[PDB]
Amino acid sequence: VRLSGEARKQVEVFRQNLFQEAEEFLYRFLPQKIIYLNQLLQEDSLNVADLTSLRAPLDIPPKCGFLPGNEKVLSLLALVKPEVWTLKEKCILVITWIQHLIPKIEDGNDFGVAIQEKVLERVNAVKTKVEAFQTTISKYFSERGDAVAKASKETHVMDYRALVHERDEAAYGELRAMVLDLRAFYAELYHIISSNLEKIVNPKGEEKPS
Amino acid sequence: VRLSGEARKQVEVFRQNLFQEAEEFLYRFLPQKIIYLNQLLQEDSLNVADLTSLRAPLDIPKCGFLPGNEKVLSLLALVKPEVWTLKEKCILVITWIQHLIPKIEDGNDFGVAIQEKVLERVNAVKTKVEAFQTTISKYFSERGDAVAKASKETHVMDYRALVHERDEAAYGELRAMVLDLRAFYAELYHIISSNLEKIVNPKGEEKPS
Amino acid sequence: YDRGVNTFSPEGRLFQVEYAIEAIKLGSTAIGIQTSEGVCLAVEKRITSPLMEPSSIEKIVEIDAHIGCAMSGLIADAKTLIDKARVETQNHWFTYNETMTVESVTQAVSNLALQFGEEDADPGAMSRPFGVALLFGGVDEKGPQLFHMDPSGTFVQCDARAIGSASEGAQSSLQEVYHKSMTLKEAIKSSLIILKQVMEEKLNATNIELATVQPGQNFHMFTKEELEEVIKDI
Amino acid sequence: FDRHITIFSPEGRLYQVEYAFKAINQGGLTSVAVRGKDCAVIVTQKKVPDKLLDSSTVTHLFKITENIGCVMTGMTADSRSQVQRARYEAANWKYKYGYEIPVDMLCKRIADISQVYTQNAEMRPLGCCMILIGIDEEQGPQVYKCDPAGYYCGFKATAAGVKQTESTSFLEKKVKKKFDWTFEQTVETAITCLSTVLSIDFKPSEIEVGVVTVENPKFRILTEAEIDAHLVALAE
Amino acid sequence: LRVQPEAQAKVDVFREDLCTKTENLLGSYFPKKISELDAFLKEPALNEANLSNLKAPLDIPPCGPVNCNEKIVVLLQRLKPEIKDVIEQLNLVTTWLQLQIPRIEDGNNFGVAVQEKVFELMTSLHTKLEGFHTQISKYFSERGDAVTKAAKQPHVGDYRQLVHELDEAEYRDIRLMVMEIRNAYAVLYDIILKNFEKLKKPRGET
Amino acid sequence: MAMLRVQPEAQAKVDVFREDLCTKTENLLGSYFPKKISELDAFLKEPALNEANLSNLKAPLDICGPVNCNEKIVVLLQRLKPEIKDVIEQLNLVTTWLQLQIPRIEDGNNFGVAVQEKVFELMTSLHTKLEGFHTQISKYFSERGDAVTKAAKQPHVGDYRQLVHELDEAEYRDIRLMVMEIRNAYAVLYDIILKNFEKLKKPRG
Amino acid sequence: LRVQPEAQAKVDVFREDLCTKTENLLGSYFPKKISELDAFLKEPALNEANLSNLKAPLDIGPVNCNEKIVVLLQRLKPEIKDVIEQLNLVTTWLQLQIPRIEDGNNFGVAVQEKVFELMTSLHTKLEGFHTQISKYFSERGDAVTKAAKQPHVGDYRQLVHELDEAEYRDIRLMVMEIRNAYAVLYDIILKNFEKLKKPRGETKGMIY
Amino acid sequence: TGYDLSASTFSPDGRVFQVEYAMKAVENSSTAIGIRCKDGVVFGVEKLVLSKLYEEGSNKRLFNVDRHVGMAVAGLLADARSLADIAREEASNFRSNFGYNIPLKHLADRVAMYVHAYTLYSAVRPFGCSFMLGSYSVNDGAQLYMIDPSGVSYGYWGCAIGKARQAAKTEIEKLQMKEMTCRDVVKEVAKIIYIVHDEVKDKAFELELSWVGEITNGRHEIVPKDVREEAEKYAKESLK
Amino acid sequence: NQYDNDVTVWSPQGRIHQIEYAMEAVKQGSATVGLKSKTHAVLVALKRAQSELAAHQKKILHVDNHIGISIAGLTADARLLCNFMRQECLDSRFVFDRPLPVSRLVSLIGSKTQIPTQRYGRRPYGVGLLIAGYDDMGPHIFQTCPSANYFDCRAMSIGARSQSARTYLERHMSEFMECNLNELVKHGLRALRETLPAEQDLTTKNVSIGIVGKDLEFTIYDDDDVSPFLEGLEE
Repeated sequence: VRLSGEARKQVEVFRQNLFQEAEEFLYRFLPQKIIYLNQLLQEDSLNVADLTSLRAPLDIPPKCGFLPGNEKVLSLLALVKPEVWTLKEKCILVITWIQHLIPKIEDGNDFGVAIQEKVLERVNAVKTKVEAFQTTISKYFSERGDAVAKASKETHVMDYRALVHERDEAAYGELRAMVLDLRAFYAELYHIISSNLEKIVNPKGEEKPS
Repeated sequence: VRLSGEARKQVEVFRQNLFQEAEEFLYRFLPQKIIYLNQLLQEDSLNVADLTSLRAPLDIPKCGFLPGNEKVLSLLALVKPEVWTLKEKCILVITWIQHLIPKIEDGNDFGVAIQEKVLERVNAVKTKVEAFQTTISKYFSERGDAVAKASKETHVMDYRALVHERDEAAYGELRAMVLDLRAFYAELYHIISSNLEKIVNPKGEEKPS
Repeated sequence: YDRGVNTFSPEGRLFQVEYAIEAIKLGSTAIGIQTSEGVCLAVEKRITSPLMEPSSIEKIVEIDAHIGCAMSGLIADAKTLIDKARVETQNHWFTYNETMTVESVTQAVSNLALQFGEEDADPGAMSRPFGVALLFGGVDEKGPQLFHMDPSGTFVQCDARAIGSASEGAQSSLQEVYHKSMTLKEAIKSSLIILKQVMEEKLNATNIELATVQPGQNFHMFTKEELEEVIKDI
Repeated sequence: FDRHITIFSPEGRLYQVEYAFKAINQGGLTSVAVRGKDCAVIVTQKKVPDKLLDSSTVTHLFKITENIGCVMTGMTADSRSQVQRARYEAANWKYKYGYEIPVDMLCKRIADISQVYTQNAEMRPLGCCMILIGIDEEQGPQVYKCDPAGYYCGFKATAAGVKQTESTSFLEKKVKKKFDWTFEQTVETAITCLSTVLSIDFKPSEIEVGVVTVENPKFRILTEAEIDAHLVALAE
Repeated sequence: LRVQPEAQAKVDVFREDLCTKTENLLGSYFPKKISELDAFLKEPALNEANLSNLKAPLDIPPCGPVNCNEKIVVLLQRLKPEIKDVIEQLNLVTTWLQLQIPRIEDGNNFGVAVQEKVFELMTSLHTKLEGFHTQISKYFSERGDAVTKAAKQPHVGDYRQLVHELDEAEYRDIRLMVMEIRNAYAVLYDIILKNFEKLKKPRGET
Repeated sequence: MAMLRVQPEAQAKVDVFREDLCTKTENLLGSYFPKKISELDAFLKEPALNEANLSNLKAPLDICGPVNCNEKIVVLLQRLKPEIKDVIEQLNLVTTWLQLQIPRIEDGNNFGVAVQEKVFELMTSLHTKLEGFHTQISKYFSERGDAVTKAAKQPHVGDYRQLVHELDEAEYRDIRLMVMEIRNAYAVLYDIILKNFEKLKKPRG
Repeated sequence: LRVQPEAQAKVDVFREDLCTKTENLLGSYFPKKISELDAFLKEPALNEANLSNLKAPLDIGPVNCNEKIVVLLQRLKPEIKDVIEQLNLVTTWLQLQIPRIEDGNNFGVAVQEKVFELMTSLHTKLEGFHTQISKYFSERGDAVTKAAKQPHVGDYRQLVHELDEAEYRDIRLMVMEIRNAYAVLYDIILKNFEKLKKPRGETKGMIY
Repeated sequence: TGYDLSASTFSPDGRVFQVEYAMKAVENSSTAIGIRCKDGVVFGVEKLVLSKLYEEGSNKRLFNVDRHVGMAVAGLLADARSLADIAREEASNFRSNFGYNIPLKHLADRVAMYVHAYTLYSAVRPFGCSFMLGSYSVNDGAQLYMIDPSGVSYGYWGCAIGKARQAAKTEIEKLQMKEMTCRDVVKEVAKIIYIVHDEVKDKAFELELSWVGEITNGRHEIVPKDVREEAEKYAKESLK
Repeated sequence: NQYDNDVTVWSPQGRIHQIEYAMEAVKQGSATVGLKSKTHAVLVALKRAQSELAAHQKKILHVDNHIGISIAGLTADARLLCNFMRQECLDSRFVFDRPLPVSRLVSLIGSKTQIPTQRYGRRPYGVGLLIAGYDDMGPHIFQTCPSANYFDCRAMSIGARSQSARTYLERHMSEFMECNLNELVKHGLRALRETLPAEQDLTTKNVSIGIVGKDLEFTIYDDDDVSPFLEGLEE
């Protein structure tokens, strides 16, 4: 097509800038972000064994007392949720960094192509699990909206209105498993990329005596 | 297995009736129904160019009776029997081709693969015919629930504006269905007639063994 | 496996031969040198264990008094080619009573390399190309001559050509240091500097082998005397 | 896999050989032959697609030797190949045993050549069936038909082509009546066969009729002028 | 079986009429509509930078009747027959192509897969064209439900901006539908004109 | 260069249109898009998208007066509208231009047509994301008013205000990631075009 | 990229920690944990033959369910969360043992992927077990509410009695599913471990 | 299906696709025609001009097999040049054995044996060119046969091969070619090629004619430049 | 797809893709040009070096006194035909004591090229050959193809970026016949200008030529005599 002299050079500078920006991420920050969530999971807040006091007991006898959210779980996601969304932002640039290294398209010498495809496939697989958590993160907050409202509305059944507290113990047990995989996401994607850094950054022979 | 002489006759009469029906399907039913809908498309009933006058605006209130669209309700008397008929006839075609399946062999099976491709093309038509049955029951459910919803809501008028769109969308679909049904009659004709050699006789039985 | 040896690619390349030149990137780094005063060839032995004797393994052998050798990649593929190369070299003197020129040496090797084939031939024919990168130097009445050869089978007169794993950055480095009339001793200097830089192991008399050819001095294999001198005279 | 080359099918069939049987059938020409008491007649379909084509340049009746005629049905590519190979045999027979090759051994040697095509996977069967005629001093008229599979047997009345199924039925109807065998009246039976199947009434140039007799062991081709005489004048 | 020449004569004339229509439809009707749809995408009535006419100043008791947006519906008045034209005419092209499918036999039957790619796109086009009439319906329903919920909950002002967003969401969809209609005529006639040599003769000539 | 009677006059009309498709898109692919790539990456570095502290996004619910929409949410959506609107328009024009660049399909396996589908596969995945982005925009205010309505039904439930608070935090981060997909929409597509530009045609040989 | 003997080694320590856990789990935790569920299923509370007594009678406020069945749900719930934790630890360990991507000698990589795919069946089922338990609360709570809404139909009381047995039935199923989640997984790891932890590599060709 | 992957594999409909593709390869070749009459057999060939850089007479499609036998080819050119030497060595071995020129019926039959021999195996491929073999002798007269990729001999009063075929064959049927004489055949052969080829893809061409018959004294000979241009001027009357 | 495996398989359009890709490999390498007048013929070969340290490859192969050839394609594939072509020319003077005609040699070389094609297992020659020669009828320029086709040309340019070169040759073809040996080299070298980009154009180092003539046997020039041939010409 028609390639503008100024417009193309603006991208070529940004092609190298976003390429060097991910190198700073792939080298310094990934080994650091692996051990940050480790100290986050080793926090005794997520490691509490007894879930009886971890729930949010509702006072259900309308002037019935105001029922707030769970400040324990909300404080846990206050640390976890920004790291879940930040991880996805880090992977998108890696997806761009992988798609920026797509070699010149040819029929042969696809060995460097298959390496990048398998890595990009596993990054997209982890990215799917991250946004799947982000759905369940926002879903449980919608679960609390229907559970607390229906429990406070029905005063005849004295059991199920107490049984909605089991979702509080459910979210805590699932959160600890979600933050457990959240830590592995940096570790798994690092081992995949770092070990294969040989031909990923250079998926070309470019030795052709012909 | 073991069976009596009447058992073969009950099947043979079914084989003869379904064969004569399939023969009258291709050379009688199909050429008659192709021109039948073609006359309905050229008929001024389905040929109306103005879709704005075909709408049936209803008042928004001893409340007065609110009828449906006189045009759509009258044209569905043409559309609905043609949808049920084609579905019933394709089943007789699907079944009659299944009886033509030769004794299954593990080789030289391409004669069976031809019949398999024909069944898949008829199943694609049968699926679209079942979708037409939903469209017929859709206009009655969509217009019915909304007009009363537009009746109970006097604040929001644009419900009737969608009701005006149900009239135009129906007549657009009422003509599109019979246009596709006539196309289905034409598709079933060209596929069966050109493939009639391998449908009835998939295996020449030239095996010297 | 779902492909042939002679099958052409949509880009006009051979599947077989392309991987040949692709296979030689795992060989040992070696560099040839052509100087106005003679020809110099060096090769890395690449010994994988002290029990393995570096003296028995020889990647530079003497065909004629003028011509040396070089080896990379699979060693036995070169030995197969050098055997017939030494036979036709003596077949030259057996007829014309003279030493074979460096050009006629590569012409015989280029013919043996081009014969690669499978069907419509005898079982005594080589089916697949060699993974060796060849460097044939020598000095005759025409003067010093150094030729380069790859699995394709071509031979071209060149001052210096790098082979092996480091041939990528070495060949560009040999261009920069070598120029004009630079002689033998000055060539060994820049040779051992570039080789020691690219290889993992440090320079040693037993880790590499070096030999030169001169107009007045025929092919002379450097013993522990000459090898230990040039490594400390670098 | 078994449907491509020649290997044993799980049911015991050979698809490469059977697809050849459809290749003879693919040629679009129907051939019939009847063995009479004193004679053996061959009648095949002679097709002339364009008027620019010539008659004597395209013929389905070939001569293996003087006393043996040959007719071919299939893709003509395989037709000329067997006839040259058969003439390399029939002639070789006289160089060794010193007499005209019998129809028995000629069909046996040609079959053995075709049997190697099926046994050896390097080669392929040939897409033309061969019907060989002739006469011997003992069994009289001889009529054999060799398939590309290598099988051959004495056929009182044989047929080939697209109409072979309908042709065999009418050949049975004539023999079922114990039809009296005479020379020219049998020639009618082979011609009337193809005439009743296609419901055409062919022109003299649309058929090719060979003949062999006890009086004339040398193979002959019926003249198209004599064909017109026994088409129009005798349809009865 | 014994063929019926009366049934053959009827259907053959029917497809010859489709071939006669296809000639004037593709080589004439489409280019005249493409230039008309291209000028309609450039018309200020459709392409507009200032959406201020799409505002929904919710006034929320018996209240009063709430009408639809005049700029959208009048723009829909032209849009709906343009969608009706591309649905019906591409169905005629589909019917013509389904009748161009050759007979079945194994001799060199390849290259006909080009036809399979032709209606593979029109299959995806008919799916988008079906959702266009549905999206127009979803606008009147969702806008009416948001105003109804607004009348039920005057204390929630989120529905005021919600109806405003629905007004701009449908309007942006209106222009994107015309872009798909122009591309429906353009890409279809483009693919046919390129492949027409082997589309009319799938098996070539015997 | 043809046989049938198809009208050359209207054929010249669609030619000029297809010539306009070729000329304009070449200015879109190699000029407009790389100009937007520089504007999109800088639009991400703008404090509008990239911000560390989202505590400024709250749920001003009084649950009795009207409950309006969060200001910074509406402002950022109004800034997001021109971006999603433009990228859907541009990728639809390139899709048609790609169909025009697809040569006449006759026979054989050409390595050209193979990745031409992959280029279409890239835009196809982009179209699905963009249709979902616009779909989420209508769902933001739809579920917002429904959550406030449920708060009016049960004023004693504080989970609704917290849910609206947590949704606004997710709405912001989605918008930032939507533009990152809009940037990757032009960037990845513009790169692949520059990677192999010779594969889309087989002539001038 | 460069080499960072400190920060990059902290990642290797994280792998060596999981490798130390994996060997400690197989030799100590798993054999004991699998046996604890055996005695858990042999518990007489889960062996109850007659479920007609566990049906919770509804008074038609005086509304309650069977407390013994809820305790059985409270006993099984931690065991469901324990296997999910052990399932994620092995899934992470299998991913960190994946060598570099190469065309040749990739059979062992496919073996590690084959065992890795066997975990996907457990990821879905274990989450569906706990979600199904929480769904029983809404089904039994609404069945009583619908009976308390219209005081006519008596089938809702029979529906609760059915869901009382429906929970207990699925408990005994899940307990067997949890025990098979540890036991089968522990066998699969031992079936592919010893010499196939490093299937290829560390062998080479003596030359090149 | 994989049934077309080899010539040794038969189609389930009983066809050979590889040989059929060789006939389709001839359909890519330029149009060539030939006609026989009482005086002799007349040849013609359409010679396409790819570029001006070609010398006059280059890309010659007229091959001389033997003294009394000429040949014109349509298809892959090198496949014809390779078989041309095979036919020349074959006719040479005939005279070296039996001591006279091989007749056209004998030569076209032995060449067809070599053509069909390559269609039989899987280790070779059929010829991608269909050619015509003319001859003239006082013992026989004008004779014309045609060989195809399947290696079958077809005699023709007139015939056409190459890309455009059926259209040129019908034009030959519209006029009896046996009564006319070689002097008047080159007029019609030139007029047909002008009608056959129009300018769509290809740009320009030239007429390549060949003579065998009584006018050539029973020897294969190319058309002279003076008479060729004279017959073309008479053919330009239809163009103007 | 499945039709690209070998030469024997024909495409449904009647084309051998291996022969097609054989012509593609010729376009993958150095572009050579040659032309003939009524008297002298010149072969201009473009020598290319992989790097600056390595010297330029030899694109010219001396055949006989009256015959010479330039190679464009896969390098070593021409060595087999070289030693064969040289052996055939020697056998001509060994028996007939006469130089083999130029048109007769190429006809024999085209035969050896075509034989391995149809036979499965033998790779077709993937190098193009531009051969020139002189005889009693004057000089001749014969261009060949891996398909074994060979033509007769006044001037021909093959290889990569030969488009603009051929366009230059067509317009100036009328001069190529009437120019003398000096002007043949000039316009012959300026034709090589179009085969390379606008940065690196031509030098006497990387460009070698050869000529054959009436009384002049085929000779090869590289640098020394080529310097006055190039200089003195406007481009």
